[PDB]
Amino acid sequence: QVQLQESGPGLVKPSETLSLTCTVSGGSISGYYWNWIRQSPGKGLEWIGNMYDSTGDTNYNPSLKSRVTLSIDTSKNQFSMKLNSVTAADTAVYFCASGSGDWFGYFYRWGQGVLVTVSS
Amino acid sequence: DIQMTQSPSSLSASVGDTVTITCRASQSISSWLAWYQQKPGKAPNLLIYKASSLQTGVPSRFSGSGSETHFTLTISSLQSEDFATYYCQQYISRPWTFGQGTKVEIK
Amino acid sequence: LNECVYSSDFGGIATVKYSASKSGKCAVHVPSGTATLKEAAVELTEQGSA
Repeated sequence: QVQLQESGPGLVKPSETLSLTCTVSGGSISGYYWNWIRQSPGKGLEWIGNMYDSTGDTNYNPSLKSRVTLSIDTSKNQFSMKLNSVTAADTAVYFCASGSGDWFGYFYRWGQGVLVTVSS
Repeated sequence: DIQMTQSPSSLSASVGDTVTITCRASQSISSWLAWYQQKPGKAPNLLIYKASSLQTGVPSRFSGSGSETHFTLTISSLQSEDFATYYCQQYISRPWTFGQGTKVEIK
Repeated sequence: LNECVYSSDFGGIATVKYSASKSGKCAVHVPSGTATLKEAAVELTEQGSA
């Protein structure tokens, strides 16, 4: 049904802002929730937050809320993540999927993930 | 948040073995629990949704059960392509959370 | 121009915020007699400042 693709991997400097975009193809973003999840290599999955497609409301992981912004771009059928003041603890593979929950099938599509390395 | 406790964290098994992975939620989540499979260098893959529904394209050797706070993922007879990390996840009570993962390695 | 001192020596400083396609090194110049640069090339890291 739905395919998701994260923007490309690369470096972010400590204290600066990590920015990622997820482009949805073969489907619209006019339903469901749209989510970011990260995985520090070797370790587990951490949910970052979600944006609800129909009304645009956001919910964030409490441990990240102060630094995270999610948004939806209807004109490109994309949604995005902004993560401020990164440190090396934010190095991870970032996935973009329909997490949280949907009104008919969510988290059934997981972006292949993109590696963000926080480095000087 | 709802804390998901997966058990065991690590498991050693052989092709043909019956494998059981358990997931405990810090509060009741009714039947709203999903199971994912993840291989190194790859994205997770949905196996089971809403505690017992097998996702299409997933082999029937995978089955899920449980309700409330206790859940089980069973792999009836482990296949070579089944060696991976498995995660439970609940979409319930602010917010949605994953278990720590179960790594299934070759004995 | 984060700093400018009209002087015989290189009293002028300017920051360029860049968004590069790939990190590495490349040259810098001024096609005019208005300003003469001390350095020939600069190193770039994805998007940042030089």
